[PDB]
Amino acid sequence: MNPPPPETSNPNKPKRQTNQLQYLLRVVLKTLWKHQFAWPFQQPVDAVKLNLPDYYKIIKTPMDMGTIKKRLENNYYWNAQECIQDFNTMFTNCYIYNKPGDDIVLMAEALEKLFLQKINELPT
Ligand SMILES: CCOc1cc(C2CCN(C)CC2)ccc1Nc1ncc2c(n1)N(Cc1ccccc1)[C@H](CC)C(=O)N2C
Repeated sequence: MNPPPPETSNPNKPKRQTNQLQYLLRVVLKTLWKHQFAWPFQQPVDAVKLNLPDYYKIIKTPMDMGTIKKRLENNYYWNAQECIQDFNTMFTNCYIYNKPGDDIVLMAEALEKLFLQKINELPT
């Protein structure tokens, strides 16, 4: 079975607007979402649909950009680092489940490089 998706909304968590969190949604998530390599990463891995019975045996910390978009837009994150960590988890999950030089790995690497170019310009 798939697990439930990660938590994305908690009314009890405190909420703040920051330049960094706005940039992570309006620039970083927007840019990666619209990339031609984004489609595998726009939603949780559906291991039932894809017939990957080992995916959630290997990947115990699932993450994806659909979840990251929800966390940003629901003010789930207090620290920009929480969001950056989730992007890193998503890329590393792909590197863990797959093998060096696989097509999906190259796609994740290209998205990670663009992520890093955008995080480079994270405002003060
Ligand atoms: C066979 C159909 O595959 C997909 C279709 C859609 C569509 C994309 C367009 N949207 C509008 C609707 C969902 C989204 C995602 C997938 N596939 C998919 N998602 C995530 C990953 C992924 N594949 N693969 C590639 C793979 C698939 C099958 C067997 C071996 C490796 C790997 C393993 C799950 C991966 O790491 N990711 C994140």
